[PDB]
Amino acid sequence: ARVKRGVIARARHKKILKQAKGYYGARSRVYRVAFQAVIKAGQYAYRDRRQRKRQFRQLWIARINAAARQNGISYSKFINGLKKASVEIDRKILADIAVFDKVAFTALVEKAKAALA
Amino acid sequence: RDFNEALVHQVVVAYAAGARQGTRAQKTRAEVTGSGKKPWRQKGTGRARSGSIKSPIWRSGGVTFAARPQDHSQKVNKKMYRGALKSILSELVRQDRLIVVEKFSVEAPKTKLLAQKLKDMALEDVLIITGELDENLFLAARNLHKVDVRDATGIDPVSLIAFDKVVMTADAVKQVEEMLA
Amino acid sequence: RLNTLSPAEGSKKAGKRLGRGIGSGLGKTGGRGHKGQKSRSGGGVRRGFEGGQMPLYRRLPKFGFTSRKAAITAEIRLSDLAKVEGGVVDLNTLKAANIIGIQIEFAKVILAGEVTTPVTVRGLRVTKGARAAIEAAGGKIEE
Amino acid sequence: PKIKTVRGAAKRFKKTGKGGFKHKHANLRHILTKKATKRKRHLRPKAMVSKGDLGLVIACL
RNA sequence: GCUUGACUGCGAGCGUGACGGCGCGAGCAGGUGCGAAAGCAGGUCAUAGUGAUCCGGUGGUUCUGAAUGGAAGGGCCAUC
RNA sequence: GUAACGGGGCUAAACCAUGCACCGAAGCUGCGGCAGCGACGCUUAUGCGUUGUUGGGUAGGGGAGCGUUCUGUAAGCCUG
RNA sequence: UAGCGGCGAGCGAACGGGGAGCAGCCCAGAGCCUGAAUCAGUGUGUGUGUUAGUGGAAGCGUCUGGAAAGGCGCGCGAUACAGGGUGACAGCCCCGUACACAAAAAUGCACAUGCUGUGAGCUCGAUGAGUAGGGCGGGACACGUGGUAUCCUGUCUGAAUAUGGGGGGACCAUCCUCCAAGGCUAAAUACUCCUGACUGACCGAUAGUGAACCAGUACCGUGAGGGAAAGGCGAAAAGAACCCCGGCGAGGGGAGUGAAAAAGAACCUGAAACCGUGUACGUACAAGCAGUGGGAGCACGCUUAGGCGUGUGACUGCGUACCUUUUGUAUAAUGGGUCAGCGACUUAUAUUCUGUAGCAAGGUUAACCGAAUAGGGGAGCCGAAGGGAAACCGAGUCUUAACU
Ligand SMILES: [Mg+2]
Ligand SMILES: [Mg+2]
Ligand SMILES: [Mg+2]
Ligand SMILES: [Mg+2]
Ligand SMILES: [Mg+2]
Ligand SMILES: [Mg+2]
Ligand SMILES: [Mg+2]
Ligand SMILES: [Mg+2]
Ligand SMILES: [Mg+2]
Ligand SMILES: [Mg+2]
Ligand SMILES: [Mg+2]
Ligand SMILES: [Mg+2]
Ligand SMILES: [Mg+2]
Ligand SMILES: [Mg+2]
Ligand SMILES: [Mg+2]
Ligand SMILES: [Mg+2]
Ligand SMILES: [Mg+2]
Ligand SMILES: [Mg+2]
Ligand SMILES: [Mg+2]
Ligand SMILES: [Mg+2]
Ligand SMILES: [Mg+2]
Ligand SMILES: [Mg+2]
Ligand SMILES: [Mg+2]
Ligand SMILES: [Mg+2]
Ligand SMILES: [Mg+2]
Ligand SMILES: [Mg+2]
Ligand SMILES: [Mg+2]
Ligand SMILES: [Mg+2]
Ligand SMILES: [Mg+2]
Ligand SMILES: [Mg+2]
Ligand SMILES: [Mg+2]
Ligand SMILES: [Mg+2]
Ligand SMILES: [Mg+2]
Ligand SMILES: [Mg+2]
Ligand SMILES: [Mg+2]
Ligand SMILES: [Mg+2]
Ligand SMILES: [Mg+2]
Ligand SMILES: [Mg+2]
Repeated sequence: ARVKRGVIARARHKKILKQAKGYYGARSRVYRVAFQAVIKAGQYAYRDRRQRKRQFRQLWIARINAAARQNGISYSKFINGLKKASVEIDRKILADIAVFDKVAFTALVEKAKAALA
Repeated sequence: RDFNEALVHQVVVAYAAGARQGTRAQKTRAEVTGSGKKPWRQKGTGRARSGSIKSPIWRSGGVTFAARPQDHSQKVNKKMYRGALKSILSELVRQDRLIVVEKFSVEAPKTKLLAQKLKDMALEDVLIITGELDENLFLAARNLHKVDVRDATGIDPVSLIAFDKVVMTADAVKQVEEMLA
Repeated sequence: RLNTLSPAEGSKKAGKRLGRGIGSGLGKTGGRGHKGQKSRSGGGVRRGFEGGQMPLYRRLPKFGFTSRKAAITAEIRLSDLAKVEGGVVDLNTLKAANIIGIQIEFAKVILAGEVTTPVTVRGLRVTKGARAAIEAAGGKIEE
Repeated sequence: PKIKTVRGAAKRFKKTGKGGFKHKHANLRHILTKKATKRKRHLRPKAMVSKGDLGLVIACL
């Protein structure tokens, strides 16, 4: 038997162009270019799902270091103070606290000082 | 005898392929009517390389591997065939889809009479088999789609499956059991 | 019941469809790899082509001959020798019991398998233990 | 179309019981006087086909 | 000085090459030479001194012999 | 076109030696999930409870699937 | 397989067997009785077929609908429920199909017959000469001159006549068979330019013939020759009367037919590339495979009214397309302007291996017959026993005078 290809080809092309809506020009309109940029978008997605963790951790560490130097201590001595005070609060929650409630962070700094000296 | 599903499957696929006939062909780049002229010179131009209009990559060319009239007839082993028929009738009995009577005929070539007899026997999509063949009985069920009337020699396992119940002449049962042995 | 059939599992094997996609493994080149005479349309060595090096079928001596007598001799076991229609063994009736064939002129009665019945044997060559076995059932050497 | 036979291989070979083939040694049609009787006595019988060559004999059959 | 072991048929086993092959070999049967004997000798102290197959030459032959007996030819052994 | 630290810039932010911290990857750990290979008992890999382990990959080898056209099931089913 | 062969690649029989069909005769000659079977020509009759044909059954109501064959309820026919058409899917509306019939006229064939020819049967004998062979050279026999039978002969030769000749794979003898140098022969075998009926796991307008359509046309070429593209309104033209703008146009807005005009003759469906129009958001101190991740603002859509959802993406970290060939590419190495369609490991017979099914020291038929996948048919192939080059032997065999 002879099999024609139009419906299934149109389905695959339409699926890739659906995944490539919002791209510039032939990136949105042309299969030979959109099929590249969707795969490259997959590459960059597979990379940046990792890189969110690095980027948010260095954001968190920046905010903790800022608030610790506001309360008169360094980030390094602060983390060492928490590890010697046996404190397992992570940098996400510490950043959120150091933004919202300053006084709780100040008390944590004072506990780290007392655990340090 | 117990049912050998893969054996019966192989036999009925072979029977259907035997029903299939080999009527197809297309044309190659030998058989597409045209010329052996190279369409344009090998070099000089910026077009593609070119050798013949007859190639399938070109429009209005041949098929890359054209078809031939091929026989789909498989080879069926006689013991495999007969064991499939033994198993298929045993499974008909186990499904309670087989009825045996002495006599089954009617002395007039009338589908009205045949349909009334099948109503009296409560039968809808059935298979008739005989000891020897009656003129009027075959004439009364040629025109009936859900009913085939055959001689006990001319049997097929596919129509032994396909029809909802099978009814058999007792002389036909004797001939079948002699014919299988 | 006709739409209820599947064959034995692992009987029908799927088959190889080459050059029809990456995920098959048979994508580009389809099991044939990159460049080479093997990577061509009907690119193929003949049988026993070892390059220009003289192959094993060609650097050895050829020897022997065919007898035109062994092809019209044959060999006969002991089990068969019972299907001779009655109990006589001849150039005929083995030819007619279809064990040796028409063009056969000479025959031997080699020991192979149990022999059961007394059998008169006429006009053959007979081996040692098989002669003693034919005599153990009750048969006799006879030209 | 039945398979054509490599007639040279059919002349130089014959099959044994367990699927091996037999062959005849080289160095036995001419120069023999500068050779040793020990060597020619080694060469005179027949032998079996080796390991890597069975494909290149069975393909010839 | 004496001599033909630069004899034949075999080979447990080993080595070295992808393969064809190449090489080492105690020991068995026969039958020789040397020594009184125990023993030694299957060429040179060793490692190079070489040529596959096909085709055809010569000698021998418990092989075959296209109806049969022979022969021509083919094979096997030795060799060119 | 500076152009011989990536740069700004540095007398320490450079160099030698010592200590304690900290950052830092898809490595390691924590959680949740998938599959393969075992190893286990009810039971027969139909599965279930763990537990060990593995899971970058071209040519290339193997195993399992989806989707399209046509034939039987189909004078049955869906459909103005 | 045996053989042929730079014994390389390749070519590849015969014997013998199993089947469809089977059928035998005349002249080189005179007598004897003489149409006594044959065929050839010419007609007649019968049968049967071709070239036109004839009859050919039985359904209504309701509902959706532009339209009924569909749905529901109740019937009828069937040696016809093969197929096609009729406003969607019909056994009962139409043509047909099963069945039953038909020829003034020319024919095909098969019988029997009548008319003309030839020749039946018996005796006696006649038995195909520049022919069979042979030398040279080539070709065919599966056989390349090989130790090479056998046929044919272009050149040169050149026997015997039943006590004779030919072949039996160089050749000789024995033996076996045959009677050449003249001719005829049905069938079973091979092919489809054309006609009828039927089948298709063949295609469905880039497929299938080159051609579904005014195709071997338009067009190229002096010529031989090459060689396309292009199907579909709707069920029925009811193909748009009439009014208006515009140039007595092209085109359009209304009316109107129609179930439908966004089915209006470029006409079913109407994708994508490409090109416009409207809305929302962003962009005019900011640089680079244009994304991805985070994320402010803006506009809509939801509510359990916390915000989950979409469109946009100020700013920021990271970040040099794909294929191929490559040791290696962002590479300034190749290929691609883009879309859509087509396009590349198939087929037949052999061999081997795996998986699976059957049977089992057995398995299995092929060609053929056949109410034709059944059943016969077991001619043949493979396997159970090998060894040796082979005669030959056999659970042994080969080497060797001989093995533990
Ligand atoms: Mg778009
Ligand atoms: Mg040409
Ligand atoms: Mg076309
Ligand atoms: Mg074509
Ligand atoms: Mg691969
Ligand atoms: Mg390539
Ligand atoms: Mg290479
Ligand atoms: Mg390669
Ligand atoms: Mg037989
Ligand atoms: Mg072996
Ligand atoms: Mg020799
Ligand atoms: Mg000789
Ligand atoms: Mg002869
Ligand atoms: Mg740390
Ligand atoms: Mg990490
Ligand atoms: Mg990890
Ligand atoms: Mg885990
Ligand atoms: Mg992997
Ligand atoms: Mg009529
Ligand atoms: Mg009618
Ligand atoms: Mg309609
Ligand atoms: Mg004559
Ligand atoms: Mg000649
Ligand atoms: Mg179309
Ligand atoms: Mg107008
Ligand atoms: Mg248009
Ligand atoms: Mg249209
Ligand atoms: Mg700005
Ligand atoms: Mg960048
Ligand atoms: Mg590609
Ligand atoms: Mg290149
Ligand atoms: Mg490479
Ligand atoms: Mg790079
Ligand atoms: Mg560039
Ligand atoms: Mg480039
Ligand atoms: Mg280019
Ligand atoms: Mg495309
Ligand atoms: Mg059969």
